[PDB]
Amino acid sequence: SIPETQKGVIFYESHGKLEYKDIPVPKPKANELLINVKYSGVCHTDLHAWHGDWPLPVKLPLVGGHEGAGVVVGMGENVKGWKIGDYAGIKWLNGSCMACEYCELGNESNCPHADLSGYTHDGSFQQYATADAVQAAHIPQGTDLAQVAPILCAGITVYKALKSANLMAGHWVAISGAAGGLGSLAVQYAKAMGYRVLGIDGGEGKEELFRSIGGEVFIDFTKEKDIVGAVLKATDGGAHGVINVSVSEAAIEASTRYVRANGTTVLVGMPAGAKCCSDVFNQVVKSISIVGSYVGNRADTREALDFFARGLVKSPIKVVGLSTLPEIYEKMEKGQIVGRYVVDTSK
Amino acid sequence: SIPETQKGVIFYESHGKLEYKDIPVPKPKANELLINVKYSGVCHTDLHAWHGDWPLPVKLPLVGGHEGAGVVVGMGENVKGWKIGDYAGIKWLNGSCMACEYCELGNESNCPHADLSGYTHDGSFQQYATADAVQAAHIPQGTDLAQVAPILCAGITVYKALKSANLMAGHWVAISGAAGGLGSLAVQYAKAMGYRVLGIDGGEGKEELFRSIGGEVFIDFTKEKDIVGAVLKATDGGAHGVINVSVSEAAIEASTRYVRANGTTVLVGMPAGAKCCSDVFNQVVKSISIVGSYVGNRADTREALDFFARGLVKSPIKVVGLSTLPEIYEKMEKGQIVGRYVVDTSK
Amino acid sequence: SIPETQKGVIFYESHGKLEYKDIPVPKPKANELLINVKYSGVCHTDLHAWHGDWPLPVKLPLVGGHEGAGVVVGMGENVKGWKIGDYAGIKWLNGSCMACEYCELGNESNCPHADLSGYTHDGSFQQYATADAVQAAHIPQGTDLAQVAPILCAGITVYKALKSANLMAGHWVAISGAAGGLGSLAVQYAKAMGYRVLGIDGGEGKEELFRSIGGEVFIDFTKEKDIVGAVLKATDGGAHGVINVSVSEAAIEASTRYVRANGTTVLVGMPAGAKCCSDVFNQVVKSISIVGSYVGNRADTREALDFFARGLVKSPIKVVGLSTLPEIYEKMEKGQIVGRYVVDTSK
Amino acid sequence: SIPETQKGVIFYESHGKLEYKDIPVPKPKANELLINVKYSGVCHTDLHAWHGDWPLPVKLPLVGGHEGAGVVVGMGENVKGWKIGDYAGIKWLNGSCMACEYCELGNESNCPHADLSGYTHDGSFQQYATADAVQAAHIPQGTDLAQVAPILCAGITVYKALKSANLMAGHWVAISGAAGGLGSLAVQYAKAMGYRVLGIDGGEGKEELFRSIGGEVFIDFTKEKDIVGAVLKATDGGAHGVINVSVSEAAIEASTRYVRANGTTVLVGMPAGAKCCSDVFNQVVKSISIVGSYVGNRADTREALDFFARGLVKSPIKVVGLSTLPEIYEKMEKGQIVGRYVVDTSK
Ligand SMILES: [Zn+2]
Ligand SMILES: [Zn+2]
Ligand SMILES: [Zn+2]
Ligand SMILES: [Zn+2]
Ligand SMILES: [Zn+2]
Ligand SMILES: [Zn+2]
Repeated sequence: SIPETQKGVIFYESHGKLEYKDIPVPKPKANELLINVKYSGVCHTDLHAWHGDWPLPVKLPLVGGHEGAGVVVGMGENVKGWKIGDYAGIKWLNGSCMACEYCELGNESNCPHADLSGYTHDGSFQQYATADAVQAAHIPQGTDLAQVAPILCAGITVYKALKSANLMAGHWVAISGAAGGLGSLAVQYAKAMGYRVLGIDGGEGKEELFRSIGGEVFIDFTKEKDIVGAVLKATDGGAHGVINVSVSEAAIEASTRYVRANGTTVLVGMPAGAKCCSDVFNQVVKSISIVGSYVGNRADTREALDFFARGLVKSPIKVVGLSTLPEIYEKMEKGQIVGRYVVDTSK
Repeated sequence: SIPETQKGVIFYESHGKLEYKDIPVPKPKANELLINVKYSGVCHTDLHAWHGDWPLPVKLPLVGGHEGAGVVVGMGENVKGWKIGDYAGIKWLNGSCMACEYCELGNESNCPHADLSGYTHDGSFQQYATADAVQAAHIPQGTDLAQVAPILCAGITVYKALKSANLMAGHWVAISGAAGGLGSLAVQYAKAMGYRVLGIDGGEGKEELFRSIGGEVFIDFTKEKDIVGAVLKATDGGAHGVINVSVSEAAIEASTRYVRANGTTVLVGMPAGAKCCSDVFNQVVKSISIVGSYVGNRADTREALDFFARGLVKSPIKVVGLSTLPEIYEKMEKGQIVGRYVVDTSK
Repeated sequence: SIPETQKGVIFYESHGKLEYKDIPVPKPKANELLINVKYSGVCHTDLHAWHGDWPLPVKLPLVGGHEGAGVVVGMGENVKGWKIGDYAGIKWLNGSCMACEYCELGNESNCPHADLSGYTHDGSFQQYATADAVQAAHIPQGTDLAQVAPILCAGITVYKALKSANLMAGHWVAISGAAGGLGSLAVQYAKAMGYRVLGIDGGEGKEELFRSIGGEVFIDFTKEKDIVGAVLKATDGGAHGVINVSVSEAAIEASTRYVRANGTTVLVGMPAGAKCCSDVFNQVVKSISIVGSYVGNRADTREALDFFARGLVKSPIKVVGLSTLPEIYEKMEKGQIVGRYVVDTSK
Repeated sequence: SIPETQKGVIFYESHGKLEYKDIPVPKPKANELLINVKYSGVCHTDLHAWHGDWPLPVKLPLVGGHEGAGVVVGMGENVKGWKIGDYAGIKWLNGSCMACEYCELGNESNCPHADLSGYTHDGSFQQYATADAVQAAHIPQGTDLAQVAPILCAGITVYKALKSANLMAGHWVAISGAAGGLGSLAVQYAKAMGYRVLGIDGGEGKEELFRSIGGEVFIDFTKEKDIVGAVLKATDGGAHGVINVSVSEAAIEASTRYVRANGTTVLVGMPAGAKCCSDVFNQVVKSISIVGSYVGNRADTREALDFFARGLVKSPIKVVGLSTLPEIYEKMEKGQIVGRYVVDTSK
């Protein structure tokens, strides 16, 4: 049943030729589950790990991927509440040390010794992948594993970002880039949380897509010359919360300007080198808070997946084979491929 | 009893010669109290009201001052819970429209129609001053009105700033400029709130004054070349909260680095023209929050004054007459003022 | 325009014959608005003000009523933020000091000197009624004043009760009596706040009504012998929050039993003489919290009325004349009334 | 060297003769540490496990004890974050599956398969004991293990109870039985958290011990006939929070009566069979919250032990050998035990 040989995309040298070759199957540890990855999502963090732009050293050779869904085919001799046949989801944090204030408090991502999938630990761009049982996401049975793969990163991130914004039901939330990949999920989650969504995006068929994902007010920045004034007129003042999915510095400056007094601006994107240069006087007088948000925790994962199971959050995805992931990586480096890409590891 | 003539410092033109001449005494309105200011504090905000640097227009001619304590000598025909002989304190916010969204949630400072003392309303650099009965602070009886004058602005500000850091008892709080005017009150309030104080100031007799105000760890920035390392070694892996009383850009830039993961940095000073240009990657990964803090509300006033009454907060002040304020303003513009200054309106 | 004679229901003696006679019109004070009540809601609290069951003494002769909507026809010489022609709503709290320790934190309903409508102050079972301008609710223009009258008490109460349960979006909330007058509004508000509603009521056409207002699971207590088991099975162990709109002791006991561990049970009804005798062991081991909720504050009023304006909360109610209120009171004392009753002060 | 034989107090039958005989030494599992218990605290929960009064079944034969401190002499092949020679503390909750609703949110005490020390798992009333490495408390090096043993249960309980009252620094906290074993630690922790302590205990030399622990006001219930009036006069009203360390019903009733409006009453004691029969009208009108608190989590343990290390919490204890525990149990059943008892496992 469990084979000795599998196949996956592995890069031996940083910024080398990503190769799809036969690799040895991993053996699970005492606290690890062996998961047969069925579908894996492709993210820009994968391109980052391939280049080596982030400060942490990358274990080489390594198979990338940090959003993979599959079936628990193997289990360690210490795993507690898992069974063979259960749906498991590999996330960015592939485990950490359960003995420090950070982890004990729930922020196990800020653990000094944290394992990351597709960076420090072999990821989900293969057929069989191992994962820490405690950090593995419990995907409900009867769910399409191709549609839940995109929510294993984007979904949890946007959900935790709204929780960090600290809004009440009936409050206005401005989402920059609301008709994009991370923006659409944000709009849906905010609508399911009881917030009034205001979307600022510009393009063809973007307004329609926003209104078809439960959109309230859409600001087209291509047809609007002043975005701050528009947001301040549509929300009887500023928006109580502003989720910044746009990495542009100009966008974040406008975000600090069109936020409501005593409001929160949440930063999600991480373009290494960017600076949120804003007027301190404005923030101090209007008592504005700028919060940075990273990956979500175990509880956040559970809650976001529950919304997906209820059927309030959806992601239109395009499924391709694992044998074509090299060319997908090249198009991702060229910045041309559009849409959430999910890779079938079977073919 | 209530005279018809009084004396105060009034400036007819912006940036003109401050004069000490006899002016008509104010008559109370329906919801206003007539207070006989006994002692008034001099702040750097008065120099700003004199120059016209801030954006709001100033009412001329006007008597400045926003921190004044005295006895209620007269009240209007609507004042509800005040009596003749009670001690009252005039603050920055001298009233607001109690009918809107902000004035109802407690943030009555963000009210569209707010009256500010020494800017839009006649202040307390006068013997008799009027104030809204709802925004006036209730100072307990038997208190020195000369020692409670400095706590009517600095005190409330630092207290709300330490309440905006979301800290728990036993947590580390770093205060930049801990041996200054605002920094000292901050240290005392944080010690009375159950926080471990770490002070970063440099000078002669500053370490001693910090250890004398219940200080726990002091970093001399004049004898230390790396402040971030020092803080991350003393406050274990960073300070849970950082109160920035220093207006220097370099200071706030270093503040965002010696903060613990998931911590908050509070901005109190407002040097119009300054910018907190920091790395976005760091804030998003460590999940740091930058919050701006302004003047406190009525509840905050009541709590801070209660600490002062218990006797856990003290301010060494120097008393001078009101006939000499015209020259104190010039020393304040030259930037030669060092300690807190309180003015006696009697002489 | 403002007449000298009006008509209203007044009772000279406690438990006397309610009469509909011509009474002098009230003259506004300095901080009070003169509202021409157009529609007024009848509550069970009016029967209590008529009997004298509650502990506070009633001002006689008095015109009852605490939920009335109308137009501002006159205002005092201190009112700030109101205009002639604006829609105003009289609530239970109709006066405060607004300068104490409970009036400065928002809990102005616990103020030592609080004025209550229909108890200590003349209420809204009158054509012209006066009210404090700071506590009066701002009803948006273009709204049916007959449908917003029931939401000026029931609505705010249920909303604050759902905000006191400390629930998150996607959490389970059990409402006892979900097909009643205070239960239906609760279901609607909880659905608009993002909570999953579970209703426990028994009768004919109640399950259907629950499915029309937006309820998820319905437990018929007449067809179910074990309600605790049913709730623990419909949810994944119990309901995160339980709103008790039923005044029965048995119901509140079963409520403490079918709550999730670390959950909150909110008490809204007040049958003087009732008791929640529950096992202390259970509450201490499962860390359950029993919170009591009273009338809402000004912020809560605004938020609840905003939901009503968006159109997510509705109340099926009729409109009987004020000349027939003397008989509605008798039907209310007999306990034979169905639905929410609204009285037209014009007829 | 780890021996093969040890000595401990084991009871084969429920309510049988506790014996001190040589028993086999436990072998650690994959995620468990082998601790050489040096000092162990005796609680009333041990007498409960001996009688079988609580509902859960006990694992016989069993060695009781839930508060034991010692050195890690052996660890499993999965333990991650511990070293040989580190000080470890065994608590009530040993270890549970970190995979459900209770573990992931921090409430790992409400887990379906939770292991309890001295009830379901062998406790610390022996020489060598095993414990889950994730639930074991990290005691700092250089600490007296005899003084930190009493703070491994009582301390954490009182700390979490004072954190469940939602109190601010400068607020009043009433502790019933402030001069007892669980009351003294409560007073000390509340003084270190910045709260004003009001103690209600009656006896000889109790007022002095309270004023020496850090208590502000003391109410002698033996010399006072009305306790509610006294607590309402000493706290300008009522206490913002009330920690009930007394198990009597009269005390808890008077507790709901002398709490401030919008305050919280925390229940810590668990006399199976008691009831807080209380008036519901009062709780609903004053918006009072009755919260139940159980054992603390990993984060709470860390924080409480940090206070003990700073030196702000102290417990006067009496050390006795383990060969005499068979008689201490009988004194505890007679209810004549005075002070906190700590047993030396060496003798
Ligand atoms: Zn990703
Ligand atoms: Zn760790
Ligand atoms: Zn100032
Ligand atoms: Zn306002
Ligand atoms: Zn009512
Ligand atoms: Zn114990």
